[PDB]
Amino acid sequence: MIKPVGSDELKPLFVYDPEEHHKLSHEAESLPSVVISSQAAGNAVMMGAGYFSPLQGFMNVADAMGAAEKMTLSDGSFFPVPVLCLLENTDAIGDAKRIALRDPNVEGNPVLAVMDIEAIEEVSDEQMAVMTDKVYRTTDMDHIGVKTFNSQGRVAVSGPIQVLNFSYFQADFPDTFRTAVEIRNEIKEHGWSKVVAFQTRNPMHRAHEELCRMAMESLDADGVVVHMLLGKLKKGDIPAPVRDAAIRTMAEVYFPPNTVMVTGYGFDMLYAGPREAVLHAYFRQNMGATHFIIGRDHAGVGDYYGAFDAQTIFDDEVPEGAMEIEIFRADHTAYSKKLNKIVMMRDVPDHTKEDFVLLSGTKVREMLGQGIAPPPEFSRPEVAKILMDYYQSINS
Amino acid sequence: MIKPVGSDELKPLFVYDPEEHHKLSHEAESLPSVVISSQAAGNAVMMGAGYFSPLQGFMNVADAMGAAEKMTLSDGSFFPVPVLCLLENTDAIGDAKRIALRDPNVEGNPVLAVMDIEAIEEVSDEQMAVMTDKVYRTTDMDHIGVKTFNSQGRVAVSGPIQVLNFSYFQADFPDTFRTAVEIRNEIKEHGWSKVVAFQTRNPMHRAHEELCRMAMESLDADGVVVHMLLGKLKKGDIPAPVRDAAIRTMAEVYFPPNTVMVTGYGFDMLYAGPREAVLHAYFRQNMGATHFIIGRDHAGVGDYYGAFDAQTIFDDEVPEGAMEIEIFRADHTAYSKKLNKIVMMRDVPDHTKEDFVLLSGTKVREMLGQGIAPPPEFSRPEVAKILMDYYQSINS
Ligand SMILES: [Br-]
Ligand SMILES: [Br-]
Ligand SMILES: [Br-]
Ligand SMILES: [Br-]
Ligand SMILES: [Br-]
Ligand SMILES: [Br-]
Ligand SMILES: [Br-]
Ligand SMILES: [Br-]
Ligand SMILES: [Br-]
Ligand SMILES: [Br-]
Ligand SMILES: [Br-]
Ligand SMILES: [Br-]
Ligand SMILES: [Br-]
Ligand SMILES: [Br-]
Ligand SMILES: [Br-]
Ligand SMILES: [Br-]
Repeated sequence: MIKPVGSDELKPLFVYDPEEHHKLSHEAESLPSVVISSQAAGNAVMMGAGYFSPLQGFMNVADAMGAAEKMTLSDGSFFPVPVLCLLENTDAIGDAKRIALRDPNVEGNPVLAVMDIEAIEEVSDEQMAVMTDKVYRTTDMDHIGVKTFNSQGRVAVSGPIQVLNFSYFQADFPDTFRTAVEIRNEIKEHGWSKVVAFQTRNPMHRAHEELCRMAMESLDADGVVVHMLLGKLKKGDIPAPVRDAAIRTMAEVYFPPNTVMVTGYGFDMLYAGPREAVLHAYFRQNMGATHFIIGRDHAGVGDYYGAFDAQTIFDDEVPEGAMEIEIFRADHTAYSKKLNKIVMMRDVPDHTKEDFVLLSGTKVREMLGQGIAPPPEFSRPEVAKILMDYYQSINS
Repeated sequence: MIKPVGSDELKPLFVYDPEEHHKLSHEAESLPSVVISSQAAGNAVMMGAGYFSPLQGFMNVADAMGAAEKMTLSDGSFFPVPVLCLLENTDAIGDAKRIALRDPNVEGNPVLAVMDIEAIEEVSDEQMAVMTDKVYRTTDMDHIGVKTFNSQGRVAVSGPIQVLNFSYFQADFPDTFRTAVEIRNEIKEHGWSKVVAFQTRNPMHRAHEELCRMAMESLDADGVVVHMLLGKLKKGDIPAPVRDAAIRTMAEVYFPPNTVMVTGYGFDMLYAGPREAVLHAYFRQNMGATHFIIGRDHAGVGDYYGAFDAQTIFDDEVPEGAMEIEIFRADHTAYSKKLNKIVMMRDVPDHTKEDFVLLSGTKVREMLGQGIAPPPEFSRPEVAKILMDYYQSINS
């Protein structure tokens, strides 16, 4: 199968041996502890699940600066963004060098990981500014990711960690959450070799369903892994049970036998656009995908990034040979009146404007919300049923 | 796909809606609570995961007696064994009717479920005796399952429950544990229709590998679900990481593409032989299997059960039309010298004794433990490597 990034085998930090796991959980409860930031917690879950292989724990400032400035760590390995554990201070742990990291996102603040501290460093303004500007391509505090990065304090605690659980990401979504280790196992169980990954948080209307099918056909891929970013419900969001059902129904009814897996992972989105797209490729390679779809304004927010910047970063900023996964560059889809099917407009240079009909995901959901079925070119009835059954229970 | 037992859709008791899940977890921490038995905890996990669908919670004595005497509940539905929550007393909860059930198997005794108590009953000796004799077919306290059943107290607390997590079964085995809901989803993702399930706790040597392949061929099944019983490590047991690796390697190297899923579930084994075999068929139907393998002395212990009693119970004790799943009746395998392959001896009535070569799973493991490779007819090198690499790390 495709190799992991930077090693031959994945190096997850979750304690898979049950005896050692119980031992550590027991020791952890007696250790000095600190509640880390939601960002640091998601970083730990990704390392515990194998997504950030082969990282062994939280980076010191030299490695974080290297990831930010050159996507290169102090050992010369490739990694695209800093993976830090920033705190306001170290009051909570004083001089202890072995501590428990507690989860800010689960009531009671349970232990999430055990850490051996190798250094405690104060990040300077200059350094924080380089890490912010290089990753987010702006230092504007109105960019939510920039604000989040800069609202955790300046004390960087670095060293190796062992992870005890996958926070609320597995607890709340037991059927969807997967480690990179298990997605590789499932890809093999399916007998797939080339596999294209697609990230989504929204239910998939026909447009993204067709994008996945087009990419699978043009790449001659054996299957698609829909890899949902799992997280806390925000105002206006569609509840996961509904979103999950909508995507599973699309897979079950419209995809050929043995071509789609529906899964999820836990991390806090950076909204960093291009650099986050490189991170997305990195952990999709670790989970076993040979190809990853990146469309317009991938992982973006606001007006900070150019439409195709998250594709071109792979041509002009990612070091040569960094990864083995390939990018499938997507673009807007539409119904072609000439071909009577959904296409990416860029793939049919002979068409005219009047030859296409477009309906955005946003407009589709707006109609669904009013109990109106969009045209079949844009909405599958079985999927629409699920979403309208939901919307009518709250919009009536 | 095959329907669930007793309903058209599964009715798991896990709280899948995250908002309601957080609400209940929060309420639970303020409720009067009690640490239930390991048996009651496993019963709750099975109900939370959909395996015991459509049960809505713990049975009262009338339903438990009906399951024991006639595999039939007070509403006429089929269920083969009592699903009780027995306590020594109700001191811990007094007169509260809404309580939290805490887990005896996770340090700290975290909340596992919330329960609305509908009745509290004292089970009489006569009733305990009928439930023991009918399920275990012995009242001998030297039968470990009989002892366990009779060592939880006599106060039966009944009523509906909502389940908050899957105990240590998911926490310790995040990649293997599955709910019945997700195994159905994965079976569909694989595009399988007929599916044969096989339970094991031991790594699978060539004998059981070949049994699964024979059953898949004779049933024209699309795939096999290896469904491991997950649990705490006991003296002499092979650690799960090793066992899991041995089985995944067998699947990856020796099974055809897209024909095997490796999964697990959490429950405490009853060692009830025949009646437990009926329970195994019940929850395998709920997870989506159309066929379940039952070999000699399935789920037995000691000398309590006849070799094929766990097969014949389906002919003479299980009510007509109870379930839709079918049983694949297995028997001893051996290498046939005449056919130069592994066969079930019962399938080739023309052979003589000298025509077979047998090597038990126990003898295979004994050799592996000494660093000796059994013959290829009994041991796959890649699987043996995994097990010998393990044994040499502890037997040298
Ligand atoms: Br690996
Ligand atoms: Br944060
Ligand atoms: Br889920
Ligand atoms: Br290939
Ligand atoms: Br997304
Ligand atoms: Br949600
Ligand atoms: Br796009
Ligand atoms: Br839709
Ligand atoms: Br169902
Ligand atoms: Br027990
Ligand atoms: Br696991
Ligand atoms: Br069929
Ligand atoms: Br077993
Ligand atoms: Br173990
Ligand atoms: Br057998
Ligand atoms: Br073996």
